[PDB]
Amino acid sequence: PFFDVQKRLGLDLDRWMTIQSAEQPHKIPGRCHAFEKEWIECAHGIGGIRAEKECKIEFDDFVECLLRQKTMKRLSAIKRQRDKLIKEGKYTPPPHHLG
Amino acid sequence: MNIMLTLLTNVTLASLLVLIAFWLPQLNAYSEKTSPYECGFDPMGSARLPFSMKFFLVAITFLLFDLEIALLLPLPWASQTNNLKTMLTMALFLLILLAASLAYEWTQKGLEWAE
Amino acid sequence: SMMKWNRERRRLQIEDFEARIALMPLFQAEKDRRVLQMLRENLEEEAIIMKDVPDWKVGESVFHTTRWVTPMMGELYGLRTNEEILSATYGFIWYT
Amino acid sequence: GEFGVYLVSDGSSRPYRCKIKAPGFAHLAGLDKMSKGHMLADVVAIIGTQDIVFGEVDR
Amino acid sequence: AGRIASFLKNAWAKEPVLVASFAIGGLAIILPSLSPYTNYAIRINRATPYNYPVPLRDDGNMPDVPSHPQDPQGPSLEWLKNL
Amino acid sequence: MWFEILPGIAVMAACLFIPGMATAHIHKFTNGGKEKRVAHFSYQWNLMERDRCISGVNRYHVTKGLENID
Amino acid sequence: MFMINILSLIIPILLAVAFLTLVERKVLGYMQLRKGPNVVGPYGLLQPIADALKLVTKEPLRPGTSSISMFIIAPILGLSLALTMWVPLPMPYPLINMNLGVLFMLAMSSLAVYSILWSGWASNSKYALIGALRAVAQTISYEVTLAIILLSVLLMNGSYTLSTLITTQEHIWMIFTSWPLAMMWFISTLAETNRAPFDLTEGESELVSGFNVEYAAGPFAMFFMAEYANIIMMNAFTAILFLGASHDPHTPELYTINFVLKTLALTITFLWIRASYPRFRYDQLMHLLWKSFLPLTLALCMWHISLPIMTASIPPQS
Amino acid sequence: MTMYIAFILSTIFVIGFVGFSSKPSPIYGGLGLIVSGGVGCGIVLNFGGSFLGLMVFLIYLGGMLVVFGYTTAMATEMYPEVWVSNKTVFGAFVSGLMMEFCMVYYALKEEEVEIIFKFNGLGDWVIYDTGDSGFFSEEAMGIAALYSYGTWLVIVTGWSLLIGVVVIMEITRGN
Amino acid sequence: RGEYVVAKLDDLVNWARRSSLWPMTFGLACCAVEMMHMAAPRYDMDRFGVVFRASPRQSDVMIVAGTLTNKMAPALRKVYDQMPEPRYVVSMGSCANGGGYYHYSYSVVRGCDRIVPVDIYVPGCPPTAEALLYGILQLQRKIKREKRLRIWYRR
Amino acid sequence: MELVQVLRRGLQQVSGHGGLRGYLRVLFRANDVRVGTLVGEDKYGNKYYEDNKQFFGRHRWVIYTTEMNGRDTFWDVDGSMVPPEWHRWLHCMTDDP
Amino acid sequence: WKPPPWNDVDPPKDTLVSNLTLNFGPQHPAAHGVLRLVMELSGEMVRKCDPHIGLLHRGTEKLIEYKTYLQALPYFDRLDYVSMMCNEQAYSLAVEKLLNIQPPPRAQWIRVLFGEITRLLNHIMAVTTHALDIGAMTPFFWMFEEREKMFEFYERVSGARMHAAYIRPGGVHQDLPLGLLDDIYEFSKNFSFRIDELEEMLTNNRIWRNRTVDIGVVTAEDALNYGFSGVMLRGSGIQWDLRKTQPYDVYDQVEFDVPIGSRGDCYDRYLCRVEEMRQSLRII
Amino acid sequence: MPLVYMNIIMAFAIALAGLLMYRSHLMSSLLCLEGMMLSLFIMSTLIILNTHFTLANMMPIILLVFAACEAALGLSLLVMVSNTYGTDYVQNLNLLQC
Ligand SMILES: COC1=C(OC)C(=O)C(C/C=C(/C)CC/C=C(/C)CC/C=C(\C)CC/C=C(\C)CC/C=C(/C)CC/C=C(\C)CC/C=C(/C)CC/C=C(\C)CC/C=C(\C)CCC=C(C)C)=C(C)C1=O
Ligand code: SF4
Repeated sequence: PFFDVQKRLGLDLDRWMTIQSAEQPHKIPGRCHAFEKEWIECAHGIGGIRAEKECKIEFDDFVECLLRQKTMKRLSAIKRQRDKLIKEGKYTPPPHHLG
Repeated sequence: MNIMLTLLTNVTLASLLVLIAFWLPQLNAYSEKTSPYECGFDPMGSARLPFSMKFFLVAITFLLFDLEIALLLPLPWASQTNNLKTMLTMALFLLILLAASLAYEWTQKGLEWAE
Repeated sequence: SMMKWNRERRRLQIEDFEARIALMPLFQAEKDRRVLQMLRENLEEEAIIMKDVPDWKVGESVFHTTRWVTPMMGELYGLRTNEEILSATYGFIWYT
Repeated sequence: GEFGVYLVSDGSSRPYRCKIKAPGFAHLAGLDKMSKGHMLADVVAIIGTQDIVFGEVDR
Repeated sequence: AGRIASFLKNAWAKEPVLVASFAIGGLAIILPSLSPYTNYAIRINRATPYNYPVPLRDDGNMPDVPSHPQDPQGPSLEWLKNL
Repeated sequence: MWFEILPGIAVMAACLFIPGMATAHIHKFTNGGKEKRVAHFSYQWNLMERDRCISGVNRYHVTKGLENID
Repeated sequence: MFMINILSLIIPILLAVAFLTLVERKVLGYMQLRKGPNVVGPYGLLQPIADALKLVTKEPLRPGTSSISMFIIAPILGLSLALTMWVPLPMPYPLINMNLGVLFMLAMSSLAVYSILWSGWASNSKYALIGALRAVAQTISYEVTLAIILLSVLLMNGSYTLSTLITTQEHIWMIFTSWPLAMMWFISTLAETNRAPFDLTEGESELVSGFNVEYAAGPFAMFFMAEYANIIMMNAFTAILFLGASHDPHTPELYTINFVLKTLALTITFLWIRASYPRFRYDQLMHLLWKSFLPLTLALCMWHISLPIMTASIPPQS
Repeated sequence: MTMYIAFILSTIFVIGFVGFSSKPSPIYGGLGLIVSGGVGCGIVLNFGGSFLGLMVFLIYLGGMLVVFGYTTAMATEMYPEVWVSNKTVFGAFVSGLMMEFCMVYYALKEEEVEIIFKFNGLGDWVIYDTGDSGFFSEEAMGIAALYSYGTWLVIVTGWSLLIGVVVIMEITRGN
Repeated sequence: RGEYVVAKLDDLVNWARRSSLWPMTFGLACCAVEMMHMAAPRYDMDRFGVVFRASPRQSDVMIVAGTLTNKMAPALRKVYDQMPEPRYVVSMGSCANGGGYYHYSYSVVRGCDRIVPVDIYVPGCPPTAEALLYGILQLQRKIKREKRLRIWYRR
Repeated sequence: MELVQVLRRGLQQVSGHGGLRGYLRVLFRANDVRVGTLVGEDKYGNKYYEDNKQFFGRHRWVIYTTEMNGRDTFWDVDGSMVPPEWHRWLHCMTDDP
Repeated sequence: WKPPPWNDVDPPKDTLVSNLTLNFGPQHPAAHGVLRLVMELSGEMVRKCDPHIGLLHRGTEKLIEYKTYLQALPYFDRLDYVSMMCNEQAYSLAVEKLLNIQPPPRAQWIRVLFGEITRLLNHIMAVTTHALDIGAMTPFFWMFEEREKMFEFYERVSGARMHAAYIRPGGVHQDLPLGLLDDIYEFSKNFSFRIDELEEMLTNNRIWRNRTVDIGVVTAEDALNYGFSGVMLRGSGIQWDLRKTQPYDVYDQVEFDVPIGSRGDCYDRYLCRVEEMRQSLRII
Repeated sequence: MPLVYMNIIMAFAIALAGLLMYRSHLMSSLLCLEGMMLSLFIMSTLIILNTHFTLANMMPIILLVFAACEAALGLSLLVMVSNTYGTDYVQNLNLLQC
């Protein structure tokens, strides 16, 4: 905040929602509670400048958890491979993938 | 699956109804038959000129009213909380405020028609 | 009359939920095996897919962290029958 | 209302002039004076209470 | 006193609707506090389990929590069964 | 004689009766005699899939009792 | 067979909508020292079919000044909503069981006004615009409480699912617990359908026919079903909402017979009210509701939220 | 096919979004918005946000309803516009429908894309997660927390509507 | 034979029309008030299938009942032109059958037919609420006896 | 027992009109199933019924002939098929058939 | 360019008023067929109403010039076609006055008697169609069955339902048929049990009250100056009635009350007409 | 990023193009003003359902409640644009050019 009163008078107005790893109704965890738990206690009171370099290899692991960016890239590459030999007809899926 | 199947079936049946309605009955159009109806005589000529209705003020307030009916809709699930003391206070706030907004809307003319 | 009946319905809901939680450990005990089995079949088959690839290490964790994550459903039902994935994702949401 | 006739007779077997005071004739002239600020639905109501039939007014 | 009672009577005559709304609306705010079941209502909501009562590891010195979901020790809700 | 009103609502009474009759019987017929399952929550939907998988015939409304297990 | 169910929920309703017209003519007539239609077949039972063929073979008038595309969408939009808003109704077992049934009830009920809206605009006339805008004025006052009464009554049901309404009403009728709300809901359901004291939008004596002035043959015939299928469905909504009958788990016949009879009794009262009272004025209608109805809704909704907590009688969510 | 049904529902959201953003006659734009709003309900309904879909549906019908009343009240012309009549809106119309056509083709054809962000077209079904909700709906239970966790949000929101009626009367007072 | 199916479809169409014709709300003078008595519970026109719908866009038979004058004759023909097809006009009462009492005046058109193609003529001054009750039913017989498709199948 | 009285009264209606076939004829063609007394039958075949205990106006009525002067007068009938001599009695112009 | 107004108020724009012009007729069901009301209204409230009449101008007063006095009688019969006997009563009295001839005592009594059931007819028409135009259709039909009965008395004495042409100068055409008066007594017994039935339907109904109370209110002097008569005077408080002030025929020898209103609005006249019903029953 | 997030984001893009690129109707502009709320509402609802952000599930309606407030006061600006200028087209309001 610019003029921090939430800390001063000691009453929470918006901190409860600011993150997805905070306490949720009936303990419904977020999708990436494990990552946001680790990321938050990684760069806490260490410094915003002293955060983007050291709490990095843990941060993108979280940013991947939200968006599955390179994970979906993996599926696209695999599915792209399927199209390029199924038409060529070298391989057939095992019955596990049919029934 | 079922929901859009139900939706598709209904629009289809309606389309056929208007289709046989608008095609079958052996039309005969002669211009004055298609002329606008004006209670027996000719129209003065407009019907797209701005029809200045007098409930404009009550119109927008209805929009504000609906914006807060959406707010007070989660009450059936809100009652199943562990903090009814807080939930009851905040719930009664909305209705008190909604009445208060109407009360100002009422007392300072407002609801009354414009003449 | 409503106030008595509603409390009775509450009594049933705990009774309903108690049967749910008692049965829950078995349901969790089945789910992990199915997802592990599903992940395996994709990865065992992934060796055949990624044999002729110039550079694709089989079974690489997309995340740097070695802790297991909740597996992403997209790769769970990735190459399964198109009907199966369709029911898997939009099943409940379409069920009626 | 006060239906009245003004009969002028020349003395022959037929009338010479017959003016017909229609109670609705004077009434209907007052439609504008009544319906001042009232809405159209009121005008429908004002017509009904006036009890006008147009045979008498159009003569 | 007389003015206040007359104003109520003048209201009740001129308008019966808002006074009825104001009255029953006014009550809806007050008796929730005076009700002796409101503390029971939160207990009922707390009793209903939506998530699993996840077990916890034993290390001794824990008499309160039971070792079996039939043992006498633990939170019991026979109050709600009769209620 | 007000009886003549009744024939009008009489066929109407049957007319509204058909839908509720149809849905109940169609649900009873398709879902193996048993009343159609309700899935208002993921737990019910998760439960329904388990029944379908263990049914073998890929049909939720095929319940196998203790004779299935040993 | 789900498709067979869909027609079994559409065609039987459609004949029910058809015979409401004959029933209303006879009910209105017999409340008038008249006899009602009794020559078209026996007891006038063939009258709806007689009007059915005439309208669909009637010359469907296309007005030149009308915008044609919007002209045809309105009858389609009116009828399509009327049928599809029957599908979540819990006739013993609802055809479409959804956790948010009443919200879907309001959504297409709110979507319904765009029929009279677009048709009123597309007709391109004075009486067309007068009817359409007073239709706004009639319906603008209308959703604000319709949601509140729905919220207040359902707040002790447990959720927005229509199926669980029967479980709540298993012991006593909902009207015993919220009769002040039921009268107010009933007036609004009498009002949302533009019926009896609130029929300004049509206004035969004052708007000739309102929005329906330039609507003939099937385009008219479609407008009649949307109005009348909404009458039956709204009364059926009220019947489940307030007079939920007993439901045997093994014989859905019992609920179906009881539920249908409740809808018939309520729909007759719609004709009962239609015969008796005069017609309001659209300013008084708005003044009646936002000056007298709406204030009572807020306090009554205030009462119906405080009541479950104070009595420890909150309903189960699941 | 219904497998990319969300791909479809997303599109007609924007064709309707384009149609009314081409600035046709005000009520015609009202139709152009509601079709997008109606299909827009479908996309979020597909993802699980049943309550969110119904509320964006419900109040925007109410929102668009009051818009129509004002359009014909003091915002309509004696010669109304159509999407075809005026060439300016016609040019705006045709530009919108080829803008999506050329792009969704490009996104679907390459499935990698670069514009603004990187997009794997693949399938929106993919990112759904293997999760169980138990006997409670997250989309509805989280909103129910507004009255137990968001007291500040309730106060600020509720207050704002109150001036919302104040301003709606303050500026309309007409001296 | 195609004649049989044409005749069967012939009977189906007209029976719908003759049992559902809607007289407009078009009253003029003395001849209109007693026509209300036809709609009154005594004779109950509605029992015979008719309904008194306004809005000539949704009406079949036009009950020209009363003195047809000069100042309104444009209004009537505009109204008649607005009525969809089929449309019938029953000239009701002696005033609309040629001028009635005021046949020789200066602002009355002598006969409703000079403006509109006038169907079956019911006389009376006024015709009794029953006298044209037959007039309406006699038109129902005229609707019964039409050929339409029979001509079309033989055109 | 008034319920079963009106029930059996309706049963005497169906039996009175020559059985079920006659009942269906008068219902489909005459639109009314009340029985009366044959006060006379004209040369053209129109039966004349009459019932003093009746609301004034329904106390006298005619069942029209099935044949009159060649034209088929099954379901299509009119009011002019009343011969004059019976027109007086039918229209309450006299109480003498 | 131009500097902004130094008081910071721009010159008021020229009027852009676009009030609707609507012709309520001559086909509207409430227009009663021949009423061409061109009214200037903004939105849904009227500002000025120009009542174009003439859609029913039969040259009655012109044609009477060419007919003998006896032949001119049916003109008045057709004039106000809901108060037939009262219409001929006006014309007959004028001709008798000019002829200096009085009708026989029996004639004057049935002229008053039939002139009063004529008041029953018109007031039935006025109140019922009022409710019909307002939107209450049911009260329309219930009386119209009863006023159908009164048309029977019309025809039993004259020959035609509406246009009796019965009240002639010098007395009525011919005596009443035997048993006519008894039939009058039977109906008059039943009628008061229906007039209150109408009052039960509307008089205390809140919807009818709001649609009719304090609406279309006309004061005393303006109503008197406007040439008003009948209910327009008695409704606003002016205690005037020709049957009492200047009694024609034998109206003096009949006791009756004249209902006078106080508010003068639409509602007060509705009671004035309904009360005129019952007062007419005393005259009968 | 999937195509659903894509096509929604692109939707707000031409909503801007509709918004600021103007025309001869202020109503149609404010139509696009509440229109671009659709994209942001639908966009926002997609993430927090996807991320199982239970708390942030109230942020859409809170966003959407404030949404029509702009429209609410926007319509009231229109009416006295009409009250004083009769019409709505955005060229007659230029007296403040000076
Ligand atoms: C000025 O002058 C005047 C007159 O005189 C000239 C008069 O006399 C009178 C007196 C007459 C009166 C009757 C008094 C009332 C009249 C007025 C004008 C006063 C004003 C009226 C009102 C305020 C009330 C108006 C009420 C109305 C119109 C009633 C409406 C309701 C009804 C039930 C009646 C109409 C019913 C209809 C049309 C029948 C049903 C409709 C259909 C379309 C038929 C069914 C069709 C289908 C099912 C579709 C086909 C599908 C099928 C068959 C399904 C299978 C096939 C598939 C493919 C699916 C007055 C007042 C007057 O002022
Ligand atoms: S025909 Fe006779 S009753 Fe009919 S309007 Fe003319 S004068 Fe009057």
